[PDB]
Amino acid sequence: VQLQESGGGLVQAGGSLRLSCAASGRTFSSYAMGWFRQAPGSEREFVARISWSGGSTYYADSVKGRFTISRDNAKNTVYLQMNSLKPEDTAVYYCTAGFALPPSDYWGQGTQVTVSS
Amino acid sequence: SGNTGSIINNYYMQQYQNSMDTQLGNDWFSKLASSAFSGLFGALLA
Amino acid sequence: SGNTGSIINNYYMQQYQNSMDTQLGNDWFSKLASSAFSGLFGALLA
Amino acid sequence: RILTTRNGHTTSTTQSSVGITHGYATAEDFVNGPNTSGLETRVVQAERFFKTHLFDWVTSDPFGRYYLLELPTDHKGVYGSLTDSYAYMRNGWDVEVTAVGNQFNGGCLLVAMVPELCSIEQRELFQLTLFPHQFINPRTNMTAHIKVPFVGVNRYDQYKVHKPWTLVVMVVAPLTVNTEGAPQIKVYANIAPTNVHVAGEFPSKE
Amino acid sequence: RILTTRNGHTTSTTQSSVGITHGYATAEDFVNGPNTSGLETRVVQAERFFKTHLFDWVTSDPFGRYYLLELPTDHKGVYGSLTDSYAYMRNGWDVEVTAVGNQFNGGCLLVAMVPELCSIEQRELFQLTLFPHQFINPRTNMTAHIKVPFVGVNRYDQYKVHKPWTLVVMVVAPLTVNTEGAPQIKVYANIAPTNVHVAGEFPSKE
Amino acid sequence: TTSTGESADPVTATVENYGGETQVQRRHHTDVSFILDRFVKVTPKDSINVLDLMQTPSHTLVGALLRTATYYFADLEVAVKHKGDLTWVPNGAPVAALDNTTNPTAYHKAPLTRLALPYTAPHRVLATVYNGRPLPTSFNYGAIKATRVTELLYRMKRAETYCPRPLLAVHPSAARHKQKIVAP
Amino acid sequence: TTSTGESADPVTATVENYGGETQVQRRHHTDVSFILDRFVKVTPKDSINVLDLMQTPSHTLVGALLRTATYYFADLEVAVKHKGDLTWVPNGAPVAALDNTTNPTAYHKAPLTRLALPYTAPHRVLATVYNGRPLPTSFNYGAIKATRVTELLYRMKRAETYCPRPLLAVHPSAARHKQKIVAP
Amino acid sequence: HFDGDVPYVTTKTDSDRVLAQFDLSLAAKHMSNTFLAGLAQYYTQYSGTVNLHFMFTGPTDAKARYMIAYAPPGMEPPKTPEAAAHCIHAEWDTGLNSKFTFSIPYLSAADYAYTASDAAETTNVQGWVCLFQITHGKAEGDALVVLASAGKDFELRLPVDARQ
Amino acid sequence: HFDGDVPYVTTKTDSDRVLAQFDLSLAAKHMSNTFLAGLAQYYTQYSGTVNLHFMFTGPTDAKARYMIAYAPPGMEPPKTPEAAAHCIHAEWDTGLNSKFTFSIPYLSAADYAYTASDAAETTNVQGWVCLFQITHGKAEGDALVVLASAGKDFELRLPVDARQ
Repeated sequence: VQLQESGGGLVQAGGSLRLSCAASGRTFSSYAMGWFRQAPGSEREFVARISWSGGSTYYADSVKGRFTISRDNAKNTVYLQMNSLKPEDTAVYYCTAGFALPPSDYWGQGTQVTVSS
Repeated sequence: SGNTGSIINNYYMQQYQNSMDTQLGNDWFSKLASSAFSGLFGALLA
Repeated sequence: SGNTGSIINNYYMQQYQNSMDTQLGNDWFSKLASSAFSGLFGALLA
Repeated sequence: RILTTRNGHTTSTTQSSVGITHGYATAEDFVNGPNTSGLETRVVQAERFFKTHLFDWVTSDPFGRYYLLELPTDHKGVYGSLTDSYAYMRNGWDVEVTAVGNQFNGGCLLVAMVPELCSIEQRELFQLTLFPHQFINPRTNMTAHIKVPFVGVNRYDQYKVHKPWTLVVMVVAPLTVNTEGAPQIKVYANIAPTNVHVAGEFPSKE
Repeated sequence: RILTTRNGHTTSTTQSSVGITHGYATAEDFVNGPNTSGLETRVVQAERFFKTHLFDWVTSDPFGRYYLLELPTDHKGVYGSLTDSYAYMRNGWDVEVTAVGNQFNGGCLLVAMVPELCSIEQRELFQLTLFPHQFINPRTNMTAHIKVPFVGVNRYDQYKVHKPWTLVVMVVAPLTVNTEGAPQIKVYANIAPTNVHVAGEFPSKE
Repeated sequence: TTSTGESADPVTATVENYGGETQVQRRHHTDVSFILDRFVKVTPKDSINVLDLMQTPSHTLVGALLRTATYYFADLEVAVKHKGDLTWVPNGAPVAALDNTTNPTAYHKAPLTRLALPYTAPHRVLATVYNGRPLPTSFNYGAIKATRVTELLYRMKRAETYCPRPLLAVHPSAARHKQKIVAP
Repeated sequence: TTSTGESADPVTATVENYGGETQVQRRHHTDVSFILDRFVKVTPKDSINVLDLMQTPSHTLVGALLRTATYYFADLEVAVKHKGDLTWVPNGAPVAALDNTTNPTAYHKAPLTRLALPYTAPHRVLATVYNGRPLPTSFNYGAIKATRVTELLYRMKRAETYCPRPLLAVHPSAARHKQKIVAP
Repeated sequence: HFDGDVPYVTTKTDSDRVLAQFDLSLAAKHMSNTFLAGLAQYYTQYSGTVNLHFMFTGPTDAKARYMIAYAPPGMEPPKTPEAAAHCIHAEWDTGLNSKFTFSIPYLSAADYAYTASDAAETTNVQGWVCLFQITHGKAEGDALVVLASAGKDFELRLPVDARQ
Repeated sequence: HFDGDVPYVTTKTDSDRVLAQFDLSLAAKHMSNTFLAGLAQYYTQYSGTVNLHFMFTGPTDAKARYMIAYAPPGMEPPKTPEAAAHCIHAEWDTGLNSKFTFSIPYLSAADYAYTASDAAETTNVQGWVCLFQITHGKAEGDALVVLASAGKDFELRLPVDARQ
């Protein structure tokens, strides 16, 4: 079971990005989905979550209200819509699958995102 | 009592190798854990 | 049992020198080899 | 009034309970009949609970609202596979139904295990108490619990073409919130087979 | 030399038979271990034969022709469903292999139950008799029959990621028809589990 | 198995409820006296080192398991690698005493030197946490001095613990804590 | 002595058939526990070495006789020549543990250092061959670390073997295998 | 330990009845604050039962009914109570007694299991435990605090210093 | 192990009745694949009997009669059954029972004999064993598989690691 991030790139402050993650190898509608971010030199931190039903979510405080997570079980993919981007948000964004309240296991390779100012 | 592998008596008196305890006049937690209630509180069926 | 040459007791408790076995609830091949048939299957003559 | 029910490795616990209602008999009849030539066997691992949703009980439901549930139902556990691996089965049902509002809700429900239920008439519901039952009165209990044996014109039945038991849940009094109760009450069921026996292995699909 | 083997409701009969070979022990070890907390259960209906094809044994096969069969295999009966409904299983194997030419065929076969079979070397086949076995010599017997217990580093095994036993059939002498024998011999197997035990029900797909 | 949670009385349900069977336990490895008897490293100071069990790092196996009890008692074994002559002093003795060979002194013998020391404190039992950040000066086994000490170890004997306290593990970021385990 | 070969029942004919007499046997040297108890060399790795019996060469006397049993059990004795402090770790413990002196650690004492280690694996009995080329990570006695390890030896104790497997000799090209035998 | 860093889980009204779901391991994030998972980090292996305690905190006019279940390894854990009803499970509701206690069995191939979670382990070896909310009377916004402690047969061995 | 790398020897029709002939040693090429010669390489010396098992594979309409014989050292081994008939030998034929078992005696000056074969040894010290085909009914192209295993009194001592 393998994940692939996408939608990364470069942007300037106040911009927006939509990250895309595709899942493969097993039922995507049975898994919770979430994002992690590792800012360079800091340890990697948590971002956001979506339950398999798409009903429930949770957001890291710093990203709370700026970002919106959504999944498509039909399209076998999950989305993080990044809004009001801030130079702190520069990091590699890992797509994660999983069962647990935090999604944890089954990580993608992550995509690079650099917002500039 | 602790980690000790000698099957032969210690060469030095008990009074030297260790400090001698005194008296005056797992104890609590094992006596606590042994009283745990394993039962069913309500009537059993089948 | 193995290769051991000490005629005197081991200095350390059996509990340390070795791992302690437990129980639950050449064995097979010697009991197999002991059942080998050494006889003659047919009548003997002379 | 605490009651703990254990089937297999599964359990259920109810702090508000009126007890158990044993339908039609306390214990199963003779299992080993002349018709199976003694080739029947008991399946131990099949006896355990499984959960299903019934409906949502709301104030708008008048008297007479009823919900049929036929047993056995579609089952994805071990008990379901048996139905595909054996041409003859029998079992008793241990049924439990749970509707949780708070104690300030009002109205009442009647749950019953009705053998051979086909098109019961509207007037016939007034006599529905003839079958094994318990009332769910939110004033008192959140739980109804019923145990019934295997009934049928045969000693073993084929669950493809025949469903002997039908769980039915009827509204005897409509819900009332009175502003302190739950706005609506959801009804679930926790059901386990009992005394399952099987015979006559099928071949496989391959 | 008539022998009748009954497992469950299924049987097999062989008029030319050399007897049974009991591998590694006469009877199963302790079933109830500390690791399952006593939640294991025995499945009675799962013990019975099932048949599978091995290969076709022809004159062209030289010495060293071998056929691996790993156990358990894909099984569409009750025994197959268990593997999907229980996360831990154990069982012994009662294996029977049948190659029928007529008594005028020649050559010989060696069948063996080899625990933990991974990439046996060509030279290693000369010592293959170390494992439980019987010779199939068309001069004498059409049938080989082997009984072996459950072996493994665990008391219960997970048959998804581990197959403890591997049935292997090797040609010790090549076939010869001599004009009065069968032109080729087909090899089949009739296998039944024994002493099956399971634990740890999975959830279902629904 | 239902009960009143507010009671705080311990309630241990068992597998026999749904039809299991409880197995046999062997707890030797969690025994207090057993688990705490072994050497743990302490970063020394060049000359004078006060023997104190709280100097052990909090994350070490001996350090952590120590700090989970408010009130602890035990003897002490030390293993020291030093230059010169290692001089030991009992609790509450002046610092000026460490310079006297009359006090217990172990002449240098390679590779290192192991001693066994009694519990010398006046208090009936010592404490890991004291309400009065600092801990009172009277908690110590004494001090040792040498020309220089390269390594220092503590080994507790006859350990006894009282009034347990929180013991924390590492908090994972993901759903599990994944470490690389020894594999061939 | 004729019988049915297909039976697989063991049949041992004796010299008394043609009039010989069977002699007395003393098999001590082929006893499993006896023959497998001795040191065998393993090529170490500079720092971390996972203790594993399958690292022994297959042609060595201890290596070969080991691999002839699917399921084996035994304790372990190691003999190590190393620099620095040899640190041992039990089975299934994190690799980050080997850096703690609290874990068993043997300070360097020339020429070498011998330890005795218990059977630490969770599995009731280990295996030489596993069906699942790789063997599961849970088969090991733990690992040892030192600044550098020059030599490493394994000695099995209380060995027990199960379910034998092929044992191969060297295949001669000529009619015999001719080696130079020690002679004066 | 749960989301929002609170030691309780609140009743929810929606199509989603999964109240909380987590690995069975002593290295889990949920267990991380417990004392029981406190000792684990100093030992390699364990066996035996781990007990969970549930205490319903809501007001006297609110009633709910819950399900705890054990999902053994080898298959994805259940996302619905009807799917979980085939596992080993218990079910209880609120009433005079506020507390329920459930013993999670030790069920594994090998007689012992590692405390730590190996980095090469994608899916938990010991399986999951799942906590569901069957239904709730008027229980919106009411809290269920959960506790964990060793069982009768819980056994822990092979001390090791892992740092941490 | 035999020519063509097959563990059997086929009946032959010609003036040559020698079916198979080889040294008695545990270093022989024929023995090389056996388990018995597997242990030998780890021990210097042995004594006792080595059993050979013969199983006739041919069809029910073919009959043959065989001779196994032991040729002690000091003289060239026999090339004809009539020459071998003076040695220690056995003789059997095919029938209902398919298997024959023959014990090769341990006969030597010294109470033990080396497992390995010294390079300065031109002729085997333990002599030879010879397998002959007396005659065969209609047995052309029919196989005789042979096996080897330790006897009752077989004893093996002095472990050594020879590489190999």
